[PDB]
Amino acid sequence: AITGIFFGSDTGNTENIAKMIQKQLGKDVADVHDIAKSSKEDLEAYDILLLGIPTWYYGEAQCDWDDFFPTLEEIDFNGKLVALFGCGDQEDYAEYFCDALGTIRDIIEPRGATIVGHWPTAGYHFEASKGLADDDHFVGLAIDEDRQPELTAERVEKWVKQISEELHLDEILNA
Amino acid sequence: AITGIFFGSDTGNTENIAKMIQKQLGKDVADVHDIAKSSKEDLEAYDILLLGIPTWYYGEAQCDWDDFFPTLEEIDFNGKLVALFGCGDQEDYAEYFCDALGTIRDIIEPRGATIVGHWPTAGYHFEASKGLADDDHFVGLAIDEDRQPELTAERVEKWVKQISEELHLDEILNA
Ligand SMILES: Cc1cc2nc3c(=O)[nH]c(=O)nc-3n(C[C@H](O)[C@H](O)[C@H](O)COP(=O)(O)O)c2cc1C
Ligand SMILES: Cc1cc2nc3c(=O)[nH]c(=O)nc-3n(C[C@H](O)[C@H](O)[C@H](O)COP(=O)(O)O)c2cc1C
Ligand SMILES: [Ca+2]
Ligand SMILES: [Ca+2]
Ligand SMILES: [Ca+2]
Ligand SMILES: [Ca+2]
Ligand SMILES: [Cl-]
Ligand SMILES: [Cl-]
Ligand code: NA
Ligand code: NA
Ligand code: NA
Ligand code: NA
Repeated sequence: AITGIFFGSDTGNTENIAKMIQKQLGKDVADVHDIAKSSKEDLEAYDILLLGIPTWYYGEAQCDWDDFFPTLEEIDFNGKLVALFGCGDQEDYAEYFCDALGTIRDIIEPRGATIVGHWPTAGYHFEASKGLADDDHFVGLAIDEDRQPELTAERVEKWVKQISEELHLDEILNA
Repeated sequence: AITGIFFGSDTGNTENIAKMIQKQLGKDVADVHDIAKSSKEDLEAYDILLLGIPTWYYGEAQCDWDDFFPTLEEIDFNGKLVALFGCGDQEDYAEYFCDALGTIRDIIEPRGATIVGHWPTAGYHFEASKGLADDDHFVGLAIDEDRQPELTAERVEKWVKQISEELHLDEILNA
């Protein structure tokens, strides 16, 4: 498949988003992988990567992703298209809201990743986040199953539609 | 007092150890501070520091210490003597046992700290630790209240006695 979805998850929320995204892109278009069982080679096997990472323990990367970080740093993302997604709690962790999105961005961006999927901070109620691209945009899709679960369906659909356009899955696959 | 004990604690175990140490050394020899309520100056004020830090979320520094790290990195430890102590769970986190001891050591040692208080790994059963000083010594006192609470009383007493000798408290005060 042209797209490789790699995720990390402790309670299943980001695991579910990864599967919602694949279901929307079609399993023929996207492969789903748990970073916990993944290799450096798995990521290098795709030129379009969708990385899902929730934030835990006050601004930390999900443990499995944290374990993989030294390996991710060895990869060259120059020539690769990457979109980011992850979950967080904007009420209990208002000052660490989806920080991991910025942490992983800090790894793949300097290494060449062409990132697509920036998402507006509008509609969210948080105080601080390391996962911002600019003043009013997260660097990727921020999902909150604890405080705004009612908005997940709508959020995933538009973001997937959005990144398909930015990735041009229309042309790459058939045009 | 000449000795400043700075601890960070989530469930109070490291706080407990900090108080045992102060009590054994005597309040007139050591002060106790919670890192979450301390400033850069609070630490700089001492030439003998005992830093207590438990390891959480798979090898991560206790959240308050983690928040303080940037500040800790801008402290000159040249001329200061330091001892490290902390808690961990060697069974549920055998691959990350007391990793935070190594993490804080990695910050202070390059910044000139003279570390005392290395502790033998004998009697502990874990798979990996970033808190090692060498093959068979942790860089500081490792306490396990979850799996080896029956060893805590003696471990602390012996370690306090050890660093007292290493620090030369018998002389430093009036000899
Ligand atoms: C102990 C704990 C700490 C958390 N820390 C953070 C945090 O620092 N920042 C954040 O945005 N959300 C935080 N969260 C919320 C989680 O990221 C959220 O529940 C998410 O949906 C988990 O995704 P997962 O199932 O993929 O692991 C934390 C959750 C718990 C229970
Ligand atoms: C969810 C969780 C994660 C933990 N992660 C680690 C770890 O990575 N390494 C370790 O040695 N101990 C780990 N522990 C054990 C704690 O460090 C230990 O219980 C310690 O006594 C807590 O000290 P505190 O009370 O000062 O915060 C963890 C405990 C829990 C509940
Ligand atoms: Ca943190
Ligand atoms: Ca609501
Ligand atoms: Ca970790
Ligand atoms: Ca006890
Ligand atoms: Cl992190
Ligand atoms: Cl850390
Ligand atoms: Na694999
Ligand atoms: Na491929
Ligand atoms: Na951190
Ligand atoms: Na880490």
